[PDB]
Amino acid sequence: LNIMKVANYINGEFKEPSTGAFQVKTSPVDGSKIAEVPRSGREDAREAIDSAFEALKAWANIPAIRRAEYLYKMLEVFRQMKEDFMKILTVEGGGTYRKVWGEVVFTERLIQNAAELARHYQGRVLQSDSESTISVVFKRSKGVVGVITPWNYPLSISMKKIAHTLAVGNTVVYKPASDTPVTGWLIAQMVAKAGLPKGVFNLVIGPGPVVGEEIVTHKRVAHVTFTGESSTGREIAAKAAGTLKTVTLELGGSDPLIILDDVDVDYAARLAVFASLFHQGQICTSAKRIIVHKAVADKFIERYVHYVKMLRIDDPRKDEKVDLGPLINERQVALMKEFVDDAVSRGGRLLIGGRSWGNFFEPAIFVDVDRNFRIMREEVFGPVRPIVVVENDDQAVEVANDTDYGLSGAVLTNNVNRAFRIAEAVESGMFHINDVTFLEESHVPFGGIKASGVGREGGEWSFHETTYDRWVTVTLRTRRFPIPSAL
Amino acid sequence: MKVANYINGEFKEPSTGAFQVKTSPVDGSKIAEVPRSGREDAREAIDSAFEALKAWANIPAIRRAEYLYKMLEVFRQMKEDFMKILTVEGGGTYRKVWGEVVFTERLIQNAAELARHYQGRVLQSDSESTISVVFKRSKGVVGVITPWNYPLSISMKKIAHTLAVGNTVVYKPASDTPVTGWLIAQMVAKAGLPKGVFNLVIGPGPVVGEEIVTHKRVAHVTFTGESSTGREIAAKAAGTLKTVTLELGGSDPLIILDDVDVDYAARLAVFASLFHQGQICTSAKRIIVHKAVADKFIERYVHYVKMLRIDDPRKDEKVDLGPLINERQVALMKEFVDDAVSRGGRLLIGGRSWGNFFEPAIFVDVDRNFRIMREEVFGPVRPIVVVENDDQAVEVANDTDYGLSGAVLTNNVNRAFRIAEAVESGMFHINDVTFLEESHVPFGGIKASGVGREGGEWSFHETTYDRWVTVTLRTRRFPIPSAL
Amino acid sequence: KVANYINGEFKEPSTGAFQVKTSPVDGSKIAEVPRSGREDAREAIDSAFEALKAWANIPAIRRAEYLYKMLEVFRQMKEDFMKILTVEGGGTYRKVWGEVVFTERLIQNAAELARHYQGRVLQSDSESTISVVFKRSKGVVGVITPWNYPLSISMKKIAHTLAVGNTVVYKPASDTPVTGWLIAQMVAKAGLPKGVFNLVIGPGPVVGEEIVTHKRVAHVTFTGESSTGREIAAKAAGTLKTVTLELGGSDPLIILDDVDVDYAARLAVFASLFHQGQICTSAKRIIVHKAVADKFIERYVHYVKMLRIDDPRKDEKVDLGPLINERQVALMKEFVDDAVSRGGRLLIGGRSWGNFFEPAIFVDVDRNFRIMREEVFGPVRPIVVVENDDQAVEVANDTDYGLSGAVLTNNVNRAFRIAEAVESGMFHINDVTFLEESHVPFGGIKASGVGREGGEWSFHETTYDRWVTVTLRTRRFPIPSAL
Amino acid sequence: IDLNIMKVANYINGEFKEPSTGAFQVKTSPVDGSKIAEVPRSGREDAREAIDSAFEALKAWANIPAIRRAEYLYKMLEVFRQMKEDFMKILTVEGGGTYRKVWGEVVFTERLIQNAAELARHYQGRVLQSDSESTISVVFKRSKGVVGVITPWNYPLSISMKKIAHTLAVGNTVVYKPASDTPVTGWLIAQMVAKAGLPKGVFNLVIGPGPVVGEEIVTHKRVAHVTFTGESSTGREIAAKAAGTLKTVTLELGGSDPLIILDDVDVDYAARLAVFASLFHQGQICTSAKRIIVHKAVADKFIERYVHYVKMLRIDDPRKDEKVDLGPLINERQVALMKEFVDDAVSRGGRLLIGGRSWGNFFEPAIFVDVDRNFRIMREEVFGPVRPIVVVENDDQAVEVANDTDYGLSGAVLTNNVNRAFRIAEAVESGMFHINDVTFLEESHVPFGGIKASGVGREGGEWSFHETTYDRWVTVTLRTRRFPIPSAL
Repeated sequence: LNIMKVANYINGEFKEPSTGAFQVKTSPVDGSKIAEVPRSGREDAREAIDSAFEALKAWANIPAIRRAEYLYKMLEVFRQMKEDFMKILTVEGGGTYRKVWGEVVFTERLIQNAAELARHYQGRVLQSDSESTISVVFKRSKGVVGVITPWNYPLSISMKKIAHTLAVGNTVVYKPASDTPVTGWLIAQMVAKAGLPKGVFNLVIGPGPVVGEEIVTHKRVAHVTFTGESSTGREIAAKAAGTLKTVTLELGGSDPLIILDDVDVDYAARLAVFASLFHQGQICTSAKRIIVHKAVADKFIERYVHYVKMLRIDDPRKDEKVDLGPLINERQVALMKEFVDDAVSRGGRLLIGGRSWGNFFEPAIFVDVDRNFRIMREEVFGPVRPIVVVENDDQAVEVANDTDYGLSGAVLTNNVNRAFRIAEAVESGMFHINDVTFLEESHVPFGGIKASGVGREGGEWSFHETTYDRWVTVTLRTRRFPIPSAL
Repeated sequence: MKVANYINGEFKEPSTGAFQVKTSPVDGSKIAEVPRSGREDAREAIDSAFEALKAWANIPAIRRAEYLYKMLEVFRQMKEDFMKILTVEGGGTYRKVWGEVVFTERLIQNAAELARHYQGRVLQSDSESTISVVFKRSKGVVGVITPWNYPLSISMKKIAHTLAVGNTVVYKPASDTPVTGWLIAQMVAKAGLPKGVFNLVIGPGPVVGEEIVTHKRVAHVTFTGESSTGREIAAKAAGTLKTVTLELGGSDPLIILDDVDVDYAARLAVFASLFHQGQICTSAKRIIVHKAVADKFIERYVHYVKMLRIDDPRKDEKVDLGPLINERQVALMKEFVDDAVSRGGRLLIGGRSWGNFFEPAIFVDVDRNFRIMREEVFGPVRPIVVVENDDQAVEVANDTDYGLSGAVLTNNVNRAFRIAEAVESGMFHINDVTFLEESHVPFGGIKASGVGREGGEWSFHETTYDRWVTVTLRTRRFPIPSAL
Repeated sequence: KVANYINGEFKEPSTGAFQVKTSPVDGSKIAEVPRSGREDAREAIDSAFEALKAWANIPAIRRAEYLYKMLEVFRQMKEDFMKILTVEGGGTYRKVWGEVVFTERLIQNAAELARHYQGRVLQSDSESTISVVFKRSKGVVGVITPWNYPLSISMKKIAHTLAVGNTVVYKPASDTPVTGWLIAQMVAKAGLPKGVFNLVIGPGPVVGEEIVTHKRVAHVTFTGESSTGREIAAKAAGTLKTVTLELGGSDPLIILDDVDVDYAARLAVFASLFHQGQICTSAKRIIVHKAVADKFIERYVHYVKMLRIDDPRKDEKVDLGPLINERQVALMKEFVDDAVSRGGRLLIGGRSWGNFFEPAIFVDVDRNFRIMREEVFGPVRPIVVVENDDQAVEVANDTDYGLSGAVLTNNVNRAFRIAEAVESGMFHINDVTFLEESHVPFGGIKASGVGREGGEWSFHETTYDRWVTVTLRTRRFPIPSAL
Repeated sequence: IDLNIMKVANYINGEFKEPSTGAFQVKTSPVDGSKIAEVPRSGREDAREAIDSAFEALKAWANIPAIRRAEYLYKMLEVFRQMKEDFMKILTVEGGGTYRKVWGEVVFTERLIQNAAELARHYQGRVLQSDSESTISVVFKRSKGVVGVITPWNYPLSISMKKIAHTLAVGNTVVYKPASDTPVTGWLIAQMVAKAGLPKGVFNLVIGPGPVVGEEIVTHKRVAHVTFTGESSTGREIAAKAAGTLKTVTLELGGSDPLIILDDVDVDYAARLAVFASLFHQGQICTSAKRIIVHKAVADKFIERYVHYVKMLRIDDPRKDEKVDLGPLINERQVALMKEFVDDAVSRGGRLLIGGRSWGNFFEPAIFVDVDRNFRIMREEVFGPVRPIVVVENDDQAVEVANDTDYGLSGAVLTNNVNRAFRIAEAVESGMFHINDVTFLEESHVPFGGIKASGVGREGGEWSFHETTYDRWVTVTLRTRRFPIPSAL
């Protein structure tokens, strides 16, 4: 960064936006300058899309093993760049050492996963109901894929989409979140060093409503995979319809963490603190609504607050043991203030926390909450967390399902019957028994239901999203036809 | 004859009592009075499906299979009734509606056969002491919106497979084929499916359809119809983040190379391009012949076209072609003929029309600017284009916004596979018709022809979702608070 | 008077030899049945072989149709099958009802799946190459079955094997020939092409051995004793035919201290003693946590005492019929004799008269008891007390067998840890050891056999994969190098 | 490396060591009989020690996450890439392979190891629909246990590594006994595994006689599965011996593959393809084109071109340079057998078009026409460079000759006609089949294997996993119910 300018990566070349316009990226930690970055426009997006389109047929037609080879090369370059990624995830994104280390380790597994699976994505040989007929189904890549990503886990979320989409023979136009441009540029550095053919991967840094919208509305883009807010997702889905492009949407969550009366209460509290407050609660599968059985509610709350008190908030560059960094910007702090203020004025009891300074915001924990609190009705993408007390499992489920979202969820209990009945009844795309709500592996179907979006990503589920089935037959006998009937 | 909605286990009038009269495309005679439903009727059906959903989804698959096998039994008793309505309401010939009914029987059976066998996955976990599996869950209430050309088989493919995996259904048939829809509801009623699991609402697309597409308790919409309609449904669906399956028609190429049995190729081409008056999404709509056999192919093709018998499809079992579905279709076919003549096309045969009947109009001296090369021609007007080699055949084949199916006729294994690979379509057939279709294969298109696949387990993929579930068997330490 | 079914014709053995089958209930005559020999077996095999190409080559939908026809016929024949399963096999009403219901589902399951068995389209590592994998039927399949559940076991094998385009030579157990003949009646009425299914009734060492050793038989699927299975496996090697072997079990039922003890006892009694314990997946070794052992044993014996043993023909509520023959009674006495001599405590049972046997329950057993070391295919059951979960698993696995198994507990961690640790082909949490569905992989590990049967798993056993490629470009070859 | 810093030893429980008895044999080159190395002559004790070492390593290897095992295999891949030249040198001098043959085997071996690593994490079970209420029903995949791996001498590296890598990937442990004519290749494999640091006992190498070490592996009660490639007779004996403990087997037993050539081909190309397919590695390939079947309309021109290219083949010391076409057969016993085949064909009236001479272990390709079905070279697997050409009148005839064999491994047809290609493919009785390519096409992840006398099972990628794992049905029942006994209740 001290020797290179941040730039777009289009058709194998690093370069400025056509207008030359730029923005200054600052750190959420202390407001210091990180870099000037492109402020691209529609012409830049169009150039990337055309580059991706022109590269597509050669990239889709080579054998899978050759695409796997490029991905293994990418993996090798990533391993060399780990420290650079960690550094930027911390200073640009505000992530602690432990968070960004976790993100980089997972990203390494994601890239490897995509490389591993490329050669093995199979179609099907079918039984034909007709005689003398061969009937099979091939897998084909969709084409040019737009990749639009958020700021909270910008590396791992970007690379899950990019690596798997590339593995099955799509080409890519990537637009990172405006708050995390340097992470996207480092990804382009990685891809360039790995030597992928020009145009196969393109980076365009610029405003969502401009560059993103051009990607979503362009006729040469076949598919858009998007992670962000539910409202943005709805807009993208609607704009995508104009050219009938398919979409993958992961739109956040208000995941329930349900704690029953038979748990190890102290472990439950330790687990709950991690699940609800890691990365300052800025995780789509954060445990955003904690739901506790009344028989252990008092000890659980005391214990949860006890460990929350221990959380160390600081400049995440200071050392490896900082627990929480800042939120990404001042808008998030203002929003978390609204959440706290709304809860207090509604009669909610603030057990602990509530202070903020600059972009830093302390955990703010509430009890005595009801369903009309904003922190029960909206995704709270920050460290404000309600605890709800319930009398039985039926109530646990009612509260857990009383949300527009449906991403993940978890139950803690040692009873196999209660665990399975609750897992079945909770309306979520993912569910975890005796673990955190944000469990994620590189090759499992990650995604939600209801307002949390559509589709699944991870391993072959990513492949399902960015390929199509192609039924092909061969008929080995001639036959007579019904018209003209006179014959 | 009076026809009604079927909502929550009950046949009933629309809540406004409004009705309208349906006439035969064959002679204009009255057929039935059918509902003109409104949004309130749609909402009632939707609420009934929603209320029925939990009970229907949570019984074992084998029970839903049992209901589908019942439906199969009832359908078998209603075959002749379905055939008559498909002919008098839809204009189909005996041979056509017989085929549709036989295929429909297979579709219902296929859905029943597969219900118990739709599997999730057990995964390898990257973590110790973790069980990691993926369940299949039904999406919920599914809207089913269908066209008029093959109103029975298209409807039942969607309805039977959607029900099989534990979805409930709100069904709105095309306005030109309401009685077929009503008969479907009769069959379901007699199979005794629980109230609200299946609902029929007959009404205008822009009113009843739009309510289905925009309602927040509908989880998915599967649609077959025009690409323009599909695009608008997709846009409306976005508001509540419901998913869609869209089959939006085609302009399929039929490619004929120089090594064929030319007479056979002509016979095959006539059937593929003009069955059901070409009113088929996978009709062979653009015929592409190699120069070396073109003259002989064209002569033979027109020869067999000339032999086609056009008549009242009620008359006997050997009528080849019936009428088009309405006068709007006839007017559109005239636009296509008008455009082709004005651009220098040579009208080898056909073009005569009377009432809703139309004699297949065949053109040569065609180029890429003709409307019949640029648009889906959902009727009996067909271009034959001559190409000099396989590269050109492929160039012409792909020079379309559509991408549903396609076919190549040749005995050469290399040319067959190379062409199949290069043609941009969701489906492709070597040495057969463009409209090949089986009950359990992935049917659907690319480009403007739509999104998703239907048929057997592919239908299940469309109307279920994956649900990752884990069990962790060991406790561990967490990274925050670090002071711990 | 029953007969063979060979190449579409019901006929008597070549020799005309026959023998008289009697009821295990009272020794009365049931029927005269064939005593077939080698040449009868060879005739059946040749018929199946000649029918094979035409049967394998029709579209799957045609075979499904025949199976749906067989389902129709079976539905009409339910009462006949139930009658014969009771009087020939000694089964109670409730047992043979269960068997007939499951058999209906088995036939249906095979018909449902016939059209849907898929191969794979692969990615090629080479340019211009199409690479796919087809499924092909193995060919003529020998089916050799036991006497305990002669209908459902036979029909699971027969229906699924037919579905994917194999032809069948079927030799039922000598103690249950009439059931096999009724199966042949059903297939004849369903009108399957001649030679596609064949029945030969005769002695295992004669008819069975010819099936197992014949050139034109491609596969044998066998259910019976481990010793017989080992013999069949050895004989099969001569012609390189594949086998499926289901060889019984000594399944553990593990009961932990957090259960509903009364419910566990009720479950245990059903699991361990239904059909007089003559089930491959019977709960044959009951393993109970010390904290609930006293109460469990008390309630278990209480329910055992309530079992009504009688002529199974009398009415629909007889709990237990007789064992299949005198040999079984004699073996059960050997098991009782050994347990007593080693210090076992006989809590109840042991009485026997004719082929009837009152369930003998032992405590104070150790690992050297024959009823802990061998499959006890009858109503003699040990209960073992353990101090903790590690010991429960140790005892559960201390067996040559590995078919099924079960744990009763409400603790999710304990249930899963034990499920993982027990060495068996199948396992069930909070249910009986002998759970079985038509479409699940049924089979064991260790001495319990090889392969899996049920739905598509049956299809895997009696088909093979066939890799086919098409190469669409020419290339240069490395020899001769000078070229 | 140097054949004379070579000692060759067993590899058991993480250590390289001598056989229990100290017994050894001398491995000589087929090229000139030169000494390559003293190698172990192990006995049953060494086999038992290896088996006990694998058994004791099993639980910890099977229980770690698949990703751990994949990591070990990726490490093996890294080490293999460093040893490529060493493997090529030993395949040539020990096995008689030409440069081009051993380069191909080493390239394929690299892909095989990588393939096994790639697939480890992705072998899935199934979640099922239960017919019962309140029941969860799933199927897990579990490794079989200790796996015996017994291999041949013709492609000793790639065949061994296909078996070893995939078997290790899904959590089995391995006892490996290489062919006695290719021990140094097996030792280099153990060196690779050792340098990759796999846990002790997970992989073991025992070098010794098949009827001693091999039979102990096949009969031992703690061995769960044997995967074997060799002669059909050996295979039959192994299958019989394995029955004693009910262990399962994978058997790839050779072939007599048909190469069918129709009248519409490019005849010159068909001849070039046929030469490569029928004679590469001196025809010592299980999927060699061993019976050439040609349509009478192109038979004369095909035979002339085929014999022309055969005559062009350069036979020489494979160590000489990179463009040698054919090396020696593996030993003098193979030359003697090929001589029997030639003599039997001459004596029966066969027309010897070219070749049939031999010197040392080098055998000159012998091509016959005017044969019939009673010729040994039509009735037996001819694992060497003696090849019959049969002329047929039509496709029905082509298929009848192609199927007139006890074997059924692979097959190929050359034609540009799609109907003839597909009809012939469907009709030929083989486990594998290739339209317009060589009979011995092989990829790392496809199901390789035969039918009839050619064996049982499939190896390659997920198909190797199917062979060395079992399905395990597990249920959870979430409701109590009433039971039918005691009925009084």
